[PDB]
Amino acid sequence: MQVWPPINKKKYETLSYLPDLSQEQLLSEVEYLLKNGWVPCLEFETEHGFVYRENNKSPGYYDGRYWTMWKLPMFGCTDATQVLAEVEEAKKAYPQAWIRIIGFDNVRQVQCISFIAYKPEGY
Amino acid sequence: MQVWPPINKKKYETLSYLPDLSQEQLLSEVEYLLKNGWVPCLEFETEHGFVYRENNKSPGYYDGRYWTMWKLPMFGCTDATQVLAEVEEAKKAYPQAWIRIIGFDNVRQVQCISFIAYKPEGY
Amino acid sequence: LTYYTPEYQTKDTDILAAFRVTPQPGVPPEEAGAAVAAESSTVWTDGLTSLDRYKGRCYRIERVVGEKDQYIAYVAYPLDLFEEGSVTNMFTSIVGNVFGFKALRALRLEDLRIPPAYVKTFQGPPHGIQVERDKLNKYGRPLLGCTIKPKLGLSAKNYGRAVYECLRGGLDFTKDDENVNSQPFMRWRDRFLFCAEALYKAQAETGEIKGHYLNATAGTCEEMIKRAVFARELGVPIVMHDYLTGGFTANTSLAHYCRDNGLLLHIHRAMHAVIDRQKNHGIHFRVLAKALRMSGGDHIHSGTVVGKLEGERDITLGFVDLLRDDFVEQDRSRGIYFTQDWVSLPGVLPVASGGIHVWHMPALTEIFGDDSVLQFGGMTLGHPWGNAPGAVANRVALEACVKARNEGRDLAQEGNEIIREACKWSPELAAACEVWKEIVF
Amino acid sequence: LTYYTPEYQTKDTDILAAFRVTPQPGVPPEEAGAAVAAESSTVWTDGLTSLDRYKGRCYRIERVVGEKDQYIAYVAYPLDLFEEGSVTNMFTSIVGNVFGFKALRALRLEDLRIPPAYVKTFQGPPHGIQVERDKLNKYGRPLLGCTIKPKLGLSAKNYGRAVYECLRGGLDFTKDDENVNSQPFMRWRDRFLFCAEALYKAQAETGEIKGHYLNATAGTCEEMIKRAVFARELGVPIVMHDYLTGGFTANTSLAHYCRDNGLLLHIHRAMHAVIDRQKNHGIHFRVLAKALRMSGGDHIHSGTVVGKLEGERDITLGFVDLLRDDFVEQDRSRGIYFTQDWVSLPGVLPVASGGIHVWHMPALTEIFGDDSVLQFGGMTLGHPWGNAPGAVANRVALEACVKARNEGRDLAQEGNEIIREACKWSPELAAACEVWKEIVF
Amino acid sequence: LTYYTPEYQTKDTDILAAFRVTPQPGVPPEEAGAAVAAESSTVWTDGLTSLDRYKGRCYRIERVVGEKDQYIAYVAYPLDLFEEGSVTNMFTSIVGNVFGFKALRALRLEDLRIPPAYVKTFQGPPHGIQVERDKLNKYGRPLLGCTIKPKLGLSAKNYGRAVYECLRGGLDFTKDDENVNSQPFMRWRDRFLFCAEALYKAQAETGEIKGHYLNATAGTCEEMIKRAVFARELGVPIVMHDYLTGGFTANTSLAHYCRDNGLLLHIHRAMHAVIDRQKNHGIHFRVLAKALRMSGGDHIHSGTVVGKLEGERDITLGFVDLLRDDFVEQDRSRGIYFTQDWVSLPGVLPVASGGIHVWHMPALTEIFGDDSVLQFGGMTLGHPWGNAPGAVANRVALEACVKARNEGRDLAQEGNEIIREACKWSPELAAACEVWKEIVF
Amino acid sequence: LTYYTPEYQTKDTDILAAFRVTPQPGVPPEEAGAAVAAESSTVWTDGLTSLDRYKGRCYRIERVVGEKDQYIAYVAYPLDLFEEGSVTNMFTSIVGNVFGFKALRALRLEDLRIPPAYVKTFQGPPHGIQVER
Repeated sequence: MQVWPPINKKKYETLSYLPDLSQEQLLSEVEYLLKNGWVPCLEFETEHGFVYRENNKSPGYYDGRYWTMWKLPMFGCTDATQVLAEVEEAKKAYPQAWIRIIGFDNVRQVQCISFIAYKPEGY
Repeated sequence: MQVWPPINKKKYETLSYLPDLSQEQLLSEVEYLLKNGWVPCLEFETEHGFVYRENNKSPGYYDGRYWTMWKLPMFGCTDATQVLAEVEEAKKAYPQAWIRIIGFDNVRQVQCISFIAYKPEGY
Repeated sequence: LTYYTPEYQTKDTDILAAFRVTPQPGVPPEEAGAAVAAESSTVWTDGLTSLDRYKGRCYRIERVVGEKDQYIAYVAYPLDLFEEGSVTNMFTSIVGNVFGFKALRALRLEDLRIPPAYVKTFQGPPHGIQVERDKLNKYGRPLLGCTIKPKLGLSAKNYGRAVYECLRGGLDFTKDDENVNSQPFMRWRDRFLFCAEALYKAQAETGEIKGHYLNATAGTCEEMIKRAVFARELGVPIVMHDYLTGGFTANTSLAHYCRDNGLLLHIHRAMHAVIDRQKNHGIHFRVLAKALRMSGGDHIHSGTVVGKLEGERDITLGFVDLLRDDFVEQDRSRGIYFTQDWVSLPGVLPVASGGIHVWHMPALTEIFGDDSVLQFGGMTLGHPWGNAPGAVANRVALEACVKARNEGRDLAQEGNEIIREACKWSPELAAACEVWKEIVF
Repeated sequence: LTYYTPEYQTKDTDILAAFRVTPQPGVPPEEAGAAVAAESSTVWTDGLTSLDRYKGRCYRIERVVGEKDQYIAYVAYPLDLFEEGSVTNMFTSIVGNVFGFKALRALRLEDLRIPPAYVKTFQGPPHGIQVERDKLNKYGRPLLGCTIKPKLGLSAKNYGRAVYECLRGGLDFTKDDENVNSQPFMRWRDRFLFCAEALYKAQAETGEIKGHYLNATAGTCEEMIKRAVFARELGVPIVMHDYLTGGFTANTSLAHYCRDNGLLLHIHRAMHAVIDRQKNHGIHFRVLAKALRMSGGDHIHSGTVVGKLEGERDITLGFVDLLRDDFVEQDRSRGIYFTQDWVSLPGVLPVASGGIHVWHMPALTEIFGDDSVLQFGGMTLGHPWGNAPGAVANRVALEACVKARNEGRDLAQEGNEIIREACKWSPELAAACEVWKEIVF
Repeated sequence: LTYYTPEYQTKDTDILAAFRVTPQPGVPPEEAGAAVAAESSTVWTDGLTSLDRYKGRCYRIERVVGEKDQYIAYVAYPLDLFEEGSVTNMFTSIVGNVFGFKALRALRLEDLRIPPAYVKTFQGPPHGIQVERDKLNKYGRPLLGCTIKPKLGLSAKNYGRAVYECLRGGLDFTKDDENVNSQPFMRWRDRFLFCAEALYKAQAETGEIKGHYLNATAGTCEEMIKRAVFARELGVPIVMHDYLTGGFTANTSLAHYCRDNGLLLHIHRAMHAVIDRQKNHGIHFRVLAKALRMSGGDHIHSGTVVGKLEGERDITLGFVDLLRDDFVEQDRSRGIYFTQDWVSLPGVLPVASGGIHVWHMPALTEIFGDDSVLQFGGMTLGHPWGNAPGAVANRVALEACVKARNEGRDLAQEGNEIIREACKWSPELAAACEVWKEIVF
Repeated sequence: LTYYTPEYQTKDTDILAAFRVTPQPGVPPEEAGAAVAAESSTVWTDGLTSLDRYKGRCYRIERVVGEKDQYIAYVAYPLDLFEEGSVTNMFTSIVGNVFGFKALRALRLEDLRIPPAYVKTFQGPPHGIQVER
């Protein structure tokens, strides 16, 4: 019988309960986005890695949902590698940042995918 | 004439004004629960050892009342020693945690007992 | 005497009353009992309805053993006579007129059986025992309250200072005097504010939830609600009301308010001795206590057992059970005339106060057990080292007792010893025990 | 016994109390009186203020003539102890705790001197005697009320039918039983509506203003206000409240409501006998009556004098004066322990009820005079010809008495004769008088 | 049979209904279908208007293949018959009377075509799928809910403890039982408060937004709104309602309330089986689902596909599409009788529950895809290691499935394998899989 | 089938239900009746309370005369299960889920005994017959 730790198990939504994605796993995910025709986009954050409620506490209001856009959504990119590259670019630049990859389905105007691509030391 | 210190006298409810329970005192308490047929259960916390009010301040609302469950309530346990064991288990694992033993009276569906079994260094 | 009906088979929905009657010389019991019932419930208009449907009826007499001129007359009242959710109306109907019946020397209501079909029309306590321990996160020991003295003349800021000192020492609650409402020396809003400042500070310091019973008793319902409203704005846990002086109508309004806003309600029994002291005339405190549990309150001052004969301690315990438990089986030894089923209406925590000292801790624990609040005045405030130390003294005394009990010690046989050992390691306790140590040791 | 201060010079702003004390064997009077005062008003916090400023003090003892173990202890309480406009608080402070003091066998509060500086903090009666006669346009004779019986079980529509029959016969008011609030057999809104229909019809028929005391007594303040609100919407003149069962906090709220909306308030004294019957213990009805005049009510049930010894009739008249007049000089013969100045707070109309018959009319008129309401149950409802005729009977009986009195006749010497002559020309009256005529004539 | 109009050309604004009719032996179909329409919509007053304008009309019959006595009668109702924004009124008009028509053995409503001109009179879901993922910041996978068991008898504080344990493990939502409203064992305000404490703690711990469906279902609209008001004060994300037992009128009020205050609304379908189970009589769940999307709810319990034959899985998927999509083309294979255009009314997330186990994860993912909530009772609570681990188990199982799918694996072919590999690195998952591993491996 | 309790003595405060049950071929009545009661009312949380206090219980079965596959199963529900003054809640609790129980071919609720202790929590008719006339 094991005890799930109440500390140090911070999560990041989809796929964050699985073992860290490997370069190939990452790539596979990027390709899926591509197969379905979603537009990949990187987002990063250095201060508030998690949701909080500073400005307001009414229903549905949370701070920290939005992260910073890394460059622009990657319209027309066709090579899941371009994407991985950017990730690489982003971590060199902000080794302390949390980096996630997101995908837009503009036909429905929704974010259809969002997973963590890199976490800073200790996360 | 002595002055009760306004600092460093943090408490933990029942029995926290007595000298720290000894292994035997602890055991005696566990046995009482057992004699009355309450179900022992451990709970621990590593961050907020005390009640606070972050999310809300309406009457009766406090944060920090709930702690994490250590394993499951110990249904049918018959040996106060099993319980002490778990405590031991819990401190090795979270030496920084506050650990308390609680007892359920399900006939009345109440917590009929709750005392601190171990405090981290400096408490 | 169409009102004396020994053949009568009480119904599950009947309200039953046990009246202690002292008839006027000459008048037979049966006539006695039939008169209690007759204008305790009930021409041509008479034929427009059915007497038999709304009449109280004395279905039973009993001679009080020992005494002369006393019986226990048992009266049954139909459910329909009563306005749902109204203790005011139960009281008007049962005790409104008969106490002045010529033919009775004296009358005393001793008990009432509130049927489940009437109990279900009341909200009862805003929270009740279980909910309160859970909201306060306090389990395994009686709760401790401190009484702020003097009763009148303290300023709002000095009130809060004594409140903070007393709480930071280990007590769970502080209490406004039943008399402190709003006065020239201390207006209520000022008291509420300062007490709130003081209880938060004591909470932050000790790490334990604190409460101060803020008295909302007032001249009018509007003013009483206005006071509970500010306690709600301040985010504090408990308010207080003098249910007999304020009255059942107001109390029921405040208990609803408390339920709707999450506030615990501490009830003070001021004025009760005016009605419940005399053994031949009045209303026994157990009836006043059932009425409070019905109207609503989370706590109720029940007296002390300290220096009470066993027969008395027993009557007390009978009404404690009636306050806290779900079902109480009839038991005349303890003054329980009817089996009372509360059909899950929350229980009320008995509040013990009046001359309690730390060396009384073992017995109190013993008698009341964990579900009670022990209140101290002179024990805290009166300690040689001030309120905080005074507070430690009681809190360690209480904890020593619980631990002992938990270890299998006999509190009744070893009280003095347990206290005495604790004094060995609690200076605070030691200071509180010196005059007692000299007399017993 | 820093609480017994015979040197003390009461202040104009003091609240004074006269307690009838029956000390425990052994304890001296002075100690008695000092204990009444000591925890009837009042450590280190003690030095944060001045005891002397907020202490009750027994400045006088008196041995009760005749009796054994009884004194009259006179206590003075500072104005500052009391919350302005709060009868609840006056009561909590004075009678909250002492009735249970170990050292007293029994205690009875007999009187209170309410200083003008405290009286001025109360609204008092919504209207009072003078305003009510003027609003009703009734001058020169006691007012007549009819009691609707049975007490419970009548339907809303039958209630109103009896109300209309009784009013159209010459009575000014009809009264809801103190127990009728809202029940399965008759919900309040239905009663209010039907009674309103019935009183307007009786008003239109006779040409005289009518009223029905609509009971607003309820479980909660909100519900009580909701009932008075509908009476206001219906445009009727008077509502009713059971001040002791509802409680002072609610009553004060309803009396304010009445003032603000023009409604007269009829007060019923249900439950009083529980507290004011026993001569050694409790609160004398005169104290309950001053409290009502302070909290507010335009009418108050005061009992009957019918078959009361003169010493009793006297005590009654003492509290009648206290209810109606502006200034009442101290008078122990009548049970007036303090001179009471009401500084123009309106007077309350005493309501006499309980076994009144037309042949009692002469005496009632005589004893109470014009400023009273005489209430009849069995006299109206119980008349051989029904409510209306029953009503005529009382109204002519009353009018015969007033005329006689006005002509210089002695009601005390000629009562029977006056009644008897009226019977000659009032069949209705004749029918009501037959059993009496046989016994006396 | 001026009601059977095969020539009829439905209008774009018509409401069309597909009724499954089982006529009484003897009565022809055409007569059948004309009777459904005749008193499903419709003397001299008749000539004061135009029948033809407000009549339902059966413009088409169809013999049900396989069965005996069954047709599919297609009825058209004019837009004007319906009160804008009222599902209550759509239901009264269509299903109010015909189910009791003598001449029918049984009748079942299978589908309704809600025209765009009527859809636009409804608010629809307070938020809908897209808005909810964005408010919760959850994309790319079905949402996970935990069911707190037992269904009744848990205390408010134990409720929250199980809520916190279940959420901190990886589940997005916890759910109040549809039966938990406010009861003696757990009053609603206490539950709301404790659950709020528990969901914030689990949110703070994991870094992921959490929600607890707080049930606001109540006896009256006022009480239901009063409960959502406190959820709003607490700042929580979602409330819950039992739309069929509460009723459409209340649900529409709560859905508006939610829109106006930012709360997501989770709908429970309690009682549906009373109406939608029997294949010959009632209202098919797809009609109950369109009505919910119209009245409003952000989530709706739709059953489980676990162990359902493909023909059933298909009918289910048909109503899932109707709940989530903007336009659904007619498809009898899936039980879609009319093409339904939702003109941008938000979509509702289907909630799958009932006996789901981790080894069912692959199929559920597969069948429902990302826009669904999977709810587990026994899977969480029933895990050998408690709620948290139970929660991890499901969350890793779900994540394994999504990843697999994302990698191009066939969930239908490799379900067991994917699960099984995950067990290799999730103890928690491993513990949940042991009885299954033995049977399949 | 700790839910079939023919020994059970209904209480004055119980809510009783008479269900007309048409079991699936194979399943005995007693099992039938125990299933109506089991998820018509009711793990570790289970031990945090008392099952026995909040369980519906089938204290009686009866074969419908004439018919095949039909019984009248009598279920007792504790007063505490119900929110005072809420017909919505009485309905959710009794008829909320069982009509869809796999094991039943069909179920029909025929009657309910509303105890006086629950009736008193309702206002009932705004006026009623007598007042209206």
